[PDB]
Amino acid sequence: TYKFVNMREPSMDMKSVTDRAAQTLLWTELVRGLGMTLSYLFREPATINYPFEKGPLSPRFRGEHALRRYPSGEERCIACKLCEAVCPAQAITIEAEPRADGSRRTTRYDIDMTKCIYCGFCQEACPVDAIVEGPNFEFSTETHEELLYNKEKLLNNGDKWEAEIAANIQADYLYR
Amino acid sequence: ELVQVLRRGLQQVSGHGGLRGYLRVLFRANDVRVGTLVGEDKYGNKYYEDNKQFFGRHRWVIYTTEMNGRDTFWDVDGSMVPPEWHRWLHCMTDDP
Amino acid sequence: SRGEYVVAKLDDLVNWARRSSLWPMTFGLACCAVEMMHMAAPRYDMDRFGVVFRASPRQSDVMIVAGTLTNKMAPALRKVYDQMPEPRYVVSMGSCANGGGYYHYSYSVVRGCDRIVPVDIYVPGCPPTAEALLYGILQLQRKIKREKRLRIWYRR
Amino acid sequence: GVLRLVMELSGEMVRKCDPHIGLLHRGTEKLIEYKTYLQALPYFDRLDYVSMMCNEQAYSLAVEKLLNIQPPPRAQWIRVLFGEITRLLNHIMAVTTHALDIGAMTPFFWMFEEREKMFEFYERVSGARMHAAYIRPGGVHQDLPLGLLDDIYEFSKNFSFRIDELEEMLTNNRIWRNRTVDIGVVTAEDALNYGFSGVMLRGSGIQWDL
Amino acid sequence: MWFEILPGIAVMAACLFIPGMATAHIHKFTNGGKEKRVAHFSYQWNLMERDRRISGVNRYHVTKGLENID
Amino acid sequence: MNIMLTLLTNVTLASLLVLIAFWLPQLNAYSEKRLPFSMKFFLVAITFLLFDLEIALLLPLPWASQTNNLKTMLTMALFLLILLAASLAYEWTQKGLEW
Amino acid sequence: MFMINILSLIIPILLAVAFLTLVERKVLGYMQLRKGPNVVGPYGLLQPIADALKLFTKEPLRPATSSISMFIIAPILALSLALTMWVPLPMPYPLINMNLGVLFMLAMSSLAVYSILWSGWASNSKYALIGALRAVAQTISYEVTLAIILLSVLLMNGSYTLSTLITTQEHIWMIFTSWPLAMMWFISTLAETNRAPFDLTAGPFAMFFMAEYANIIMMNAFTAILFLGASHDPHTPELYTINFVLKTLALTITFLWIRASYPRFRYDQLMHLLWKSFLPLTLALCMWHISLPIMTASIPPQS
Ligand SMILES: CCCCCCCCCCCCCCCCC[C@@H](O)O[C@H](CO[C@H](O)CCCCCCCCCCCCCCC)COP(=O)(O)OCC[N+](C)(C)C
Ligand SMILES: CCCCCCCC/C=C\CCCCCCCC(=O)O[C@H](COC(=O)CCCCCCC/C=C/CCCCCCCC)COP(=O)(O)OCCN
Ligand code: SF4
Ligand code: SF4
Ligand code: SF4
Repeated sequence: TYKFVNMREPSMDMKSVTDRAAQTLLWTELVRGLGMTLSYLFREPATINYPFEKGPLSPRFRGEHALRRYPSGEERCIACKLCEAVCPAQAITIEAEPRADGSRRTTRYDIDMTKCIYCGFCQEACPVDAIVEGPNFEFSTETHEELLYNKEKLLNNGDKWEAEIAANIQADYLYR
Repeated sequence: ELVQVLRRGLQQVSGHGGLRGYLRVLFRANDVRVGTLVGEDKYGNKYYEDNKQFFGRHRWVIYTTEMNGRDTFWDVDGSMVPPEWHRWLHCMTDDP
Repeated sequence: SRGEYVVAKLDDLVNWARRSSLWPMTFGLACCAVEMMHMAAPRYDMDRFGVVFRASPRQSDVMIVAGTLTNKMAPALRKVYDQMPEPRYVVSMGSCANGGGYYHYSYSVVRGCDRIVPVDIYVPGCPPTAEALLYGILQLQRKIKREKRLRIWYRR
Repeated sequence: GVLRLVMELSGEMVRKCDPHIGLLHRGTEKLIEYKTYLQALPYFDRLDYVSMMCNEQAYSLAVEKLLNIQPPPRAQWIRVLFGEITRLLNHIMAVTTHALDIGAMTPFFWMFEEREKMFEFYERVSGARMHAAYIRPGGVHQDLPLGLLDDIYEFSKNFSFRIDELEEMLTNNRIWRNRTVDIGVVTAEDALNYGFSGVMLRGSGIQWDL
Repeated sequence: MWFEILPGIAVMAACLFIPGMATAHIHKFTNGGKEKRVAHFSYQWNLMERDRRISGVNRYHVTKGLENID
Repeated sequence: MNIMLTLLTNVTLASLLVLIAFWLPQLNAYSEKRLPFSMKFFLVAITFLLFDLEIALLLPLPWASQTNNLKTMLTMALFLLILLAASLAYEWTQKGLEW
Repeated sequence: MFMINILSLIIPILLAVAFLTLVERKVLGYMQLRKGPNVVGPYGLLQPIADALKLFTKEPLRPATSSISMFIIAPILALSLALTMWVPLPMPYPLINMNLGVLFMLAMSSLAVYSILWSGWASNSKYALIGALRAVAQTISYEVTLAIILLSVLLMNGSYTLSTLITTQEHIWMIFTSWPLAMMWFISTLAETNRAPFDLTAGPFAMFFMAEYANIIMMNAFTAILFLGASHDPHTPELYTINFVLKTLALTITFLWIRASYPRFRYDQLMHLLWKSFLPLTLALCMWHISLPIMTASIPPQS
């Protein structure tokens, strides 16, 4: 099934010709456009009052990264390097070794936020929910070097945002 | 008609604690709307809602004038909101 | 004394004037330009902050690099930056402009726009939301407010 | 976007027009060879940024064809629904920007509000507004939020009035017609032999739609 | 809403109020409370010069009535 | 005298404003680092000049309407406008208004 | 107290054109389902002051090879003409009462094109020179029909004095006697100031902007005086001032409305518009308005 968009033929009787001439000489459609713009002027704008008002988000939103830990206070990351293997941008660097108590923990965990494409593959490849992409998005920076996160920065991000991150995970983990 | 809207403007002036509060809110947030206070923050931020506004304008925060170490009567930013009020304010959840 | 008071107040006035009217010219290289046009959309309304839409290069205060800067394009961006009058600021938007991003290991991509021009604000994201770019613009405004030129001139 | 255009004119008329491209050549096809299929999926979001979901669907269909598998019916229905949403998004951007270049510039804002609403839909379904990476080569990444379909219906029941406002501002305007009528006329044979597709075919009367 | 455009417009109006009004008041102040005399066609100028000569204070706007007929 | 003073004040205000605009940002130290000849433009300029001359001829019309020779004045004014229309028609028909 | 009158005519005009930018921004924003500037100042009022201060503190890009003389001269001529064109306007009493006020207005408007010519020439760019040539051609083409329409309308007034336009329109507006000439005059004034849909084209830039906006406000005031005749009672001129200012504001807001409503023409399209639709009708209506007072025995008094 197909439709014709511009296959009309104007009527050539005197009344229609006079109507077209009146449109030409009196600019009727121009006043129609003016009137529509005028009507648009008299309605409420759609502008929100940032930063005092914020745009709507969802639990699935992917923002700044964070490293979580168990309720006992022990970090969830076990240096399985799955997030590093799946990272499309090669933005994750991990080095590990046995801890003093023999635990399998990382000694280096860097994320280059100028390489990251914020796809969320790392947080869906993680089997222990250690690395997540939090809901923070207002972390602009004045220098390049501060966008090169290391393990301390990501752990601090997790400790900073744990409440909201855990609430979002609780809200959205049944869809995963 | 006109009388009702001017009366509502007068109530908006009254509801911010007088002329001083009206001017303070107008020069601090460029908005003079009044809504039910939803929450108070341990850093001083106040969180209000108004469900009769359209989506995106139904929730807002008046920032505190003094955060950890800096005066914040003028220099405010969105990174000041604590994570729980950050969740409520961004409409990720319906519960303060 | 009054001598430093005068220059302090003049600094406050000049900084307020400069940051209260920022006229940006945007390099809409790639998909981050779409988020720029959404920050210019009715919901966020950059114009309401005094930040006009699509200023001319000869009358622009801030340059927004929103996209991937390729080797074929770097000279043009540097020329446009050099044509800009002073004081001039550069905002780097998105991973592609910040550090190359998804195309960092490429033969035809400049690994960050800061190899070509100095950058004042880095806006992270792929792409940053319109709210994120607005936050970056307001942070640049705060950075401009912090600066002090007549005072430096006076104590030198 | 970004473009260099070297053209020779004889007064007002355009005599020759040679476009130079490669200013946004990132070398995506060589980078894809170093990634797995899942790792190579997000590049297609960045290929045609105006309509991100459509690009991924094409790649997913190719990979599914090569894998000899098929997605479940619900995944296919979700993919078609979001493809039509992305077509709406693409068309709004294309028509408004074109009008903006001519100089109309009001429908740009009028319709970018709706574009923001569709970006909200994208974010709710995936967490990303533009580079969603929602459509995978086995289906989709995740099931929809419990309240998404009702909001999509609420949005789509008011869009016809927005299109009507756009048409009222543009369709019958004599300036718009004089700017657009009889410009870039292409014959059906030339359109077919030059490799055209989409509206560029259907505008010449060729009845074709994949 | 739309009435937020009214303030600036008001200011603009006030500015456009100043010139013409000012002229009027000045024309009242420099002409003894009357409109500035319009002198085209060189006959009105002759009348103004005659008034200036017969005023006794070299001001055309000082009108002399029947009280000066003696 | 009044008009000359007004023009002098206008020029002085513009000159002072331009001088301060050019010299306020000059006191602070900074980095401080063809042939085509389209004919249709000349033709439209010449057509404008000729129509301007005929407008100059048409200008005394408001005073021309009080002459007691109303028939002759009306005939001459209509003749001048008819000649203007004829010039426009000749330029139109001979492809003088094209691009 | 003549200098005080000159200053009270000049400074308020500059303030009005400074805040017309704010008015235009807010009007366009609200016609675009958004707002204008509302952050700087209580209602965005302090935006023009910030704009001016930022512009006057920004490094000026002298071409470093062009003619500095003309680079400085062009804004001087533009702004001087823009301020000069305001003096004959009766609101209701003109600052300078000219016998031929209309002709002086026309002469200043004709002078206004040397600024465009010199700026394009001193740009030291072939592309900018081409643009300046197109702008000058459009300007002269439309002032032709401006002058013809102006004389056709003034044939009903009896002289070139603008003060007599108030007496002519004591009972009825001039819009009713000739609305087609009024529509053509409005479009020609749009094309005169390079406003949409005819907008095909630091310090000195700001001064050029001030000249253009002053020209816009002046043209709208001239239209209001010429075609919308307010009533002037000699014992309270503030009523006429109020009415005239309101009409001028309405016309300027109509300019903003038209800019926000339509796309722009091509160069050849507006050239053809003028030379093939306005000029023939303008000539025909000039003949009609020459004939009409003689046919109906309604010749205006003054001679
Ligand atoms: C008459 C002669 C003219 C000659 C030239 C003079 C220039 C014109 C004079 C008028 C200047 C207008 C100044 C008004 C600025 C006040 C703005 C105020 O609100 O700023 C606040 C206060 O900040 C600063 O303290 C204000 C500094 C302004 C200048 C300080 C005093 C300078 C007076 C010196 C004048 C003498 C001039 C002599 C040489 C010309 C901070 O707001 P801001 O951060 O933006 O925005 C935050 C947005 N929020 C609130 C919504 C979240
Ligand atoms: C019985 C004796 C009567 C005496 C004679 C009276 C006859 C009156 C009847 C006819 C007169 C009507 C003429 C009025 C002007 C006509 C000009 C015209 O029609 O030109 C149009 C074009 O005009 C325009 O398009 C101009 C539009 C400019 C864009 C801005 C829109 C403006 C509308 C907003 C409102 C205008 C307000 C006007 C009045 C303001 C007063 C202050 C034709 O061009 P095209 O359609 O492209 O076709 C030509 C090729 N064949
Ligand atoms: S979000 Fe994607 S690109 Fe960023 S670190 Fe995780 S896997 Fe790598
Ligand atoms: S996938 Fe999780 S547990 Fe494995 S290395 Fe990454 S953060 Fe650690
Ligand atoms: S920064 Fe991210 S969103 Fe922007 S163009 Fe590059 S890949 Fe696309």
